[PDB]
Amino acid sequence: SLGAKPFGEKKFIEIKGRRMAYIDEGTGDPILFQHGNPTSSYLWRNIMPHCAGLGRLIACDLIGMGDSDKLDPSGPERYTYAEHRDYLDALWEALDLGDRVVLVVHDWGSVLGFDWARRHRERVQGIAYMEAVTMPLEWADFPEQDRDLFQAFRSQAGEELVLQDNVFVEQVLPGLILRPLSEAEMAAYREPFLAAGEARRPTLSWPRQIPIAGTPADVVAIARDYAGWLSESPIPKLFINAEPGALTTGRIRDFCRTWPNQTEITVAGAHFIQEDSPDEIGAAIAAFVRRLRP
Ligand SMILES: [Ca+2]
Ligand SMILES: [Cl-]
Ligand SMILES: [Cl-]
Repeated sequence: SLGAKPFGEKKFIEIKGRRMAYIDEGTGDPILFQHGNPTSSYLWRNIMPHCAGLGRLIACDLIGMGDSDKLDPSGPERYTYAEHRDYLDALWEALDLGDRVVLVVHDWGSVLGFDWARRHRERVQGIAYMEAVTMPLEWADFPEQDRDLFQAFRSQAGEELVLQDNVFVEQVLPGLILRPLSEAEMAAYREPFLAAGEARRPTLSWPRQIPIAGTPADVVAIARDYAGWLSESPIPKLFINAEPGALTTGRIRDFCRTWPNQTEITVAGAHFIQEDSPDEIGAAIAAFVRRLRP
């Protein structure tokens, strides 16, 4: 069902001298849910219950997000993809995930997750993905309505929009969900970002890291790498397509639809489709996992 209640209890672990928060419920092989910008583990709260008893249900808060510590000192050079990956790699190592992991990814969680999967292919039992960066992007991949704003994030105007005015949390997020969010839902999304300034840095550093039109070169290469790999990997995949969708449409959906050993369903949603179709998404992931774990 829907609802504003978080799933399970937030746990904390020290990683590289910082505290990171995560959900870890149940026993067995992990089903690892990874949020992106500007969300947290909370994004998965109505989806994870569908996987009850099918494995160890894990959802991590990226550094500087959710209940994870902020980086100190924060600035325009902090919260790059490389920095997030260092923290997330270390967190996933510390969680003792074993060698039959199911990944469930979205947004930046998909860049992180696809990259991790490429680097740890022997430990990956299945990949479920939605509204994901399937390959390096181009401006024409962005819906016409969102293109200008993301361009503005990647300019000097970004600090005012995001650090001062919290545009990613307050405008982009609700603007890419079809149903109206409740007071409690927006309160949960707002919470890590209540204060103006550096507290909000992760939500600006992220759009500045998106691999678009060849920049930044490091993230482009990482996505080119996992794009080639995923297009050839026989690892079972679940592609949750969205209507109207937002990111994973047109060219980049044409591309991910070439990936082998892949099941597809379509659900209602724009970008943050977890808020529109959590039961359809959860049911599909649960069925995928059941087939992977007979
Ligand atoms: Ca909306
Ligand atoms: Cl095992
Ligand atoms: Cl972003």
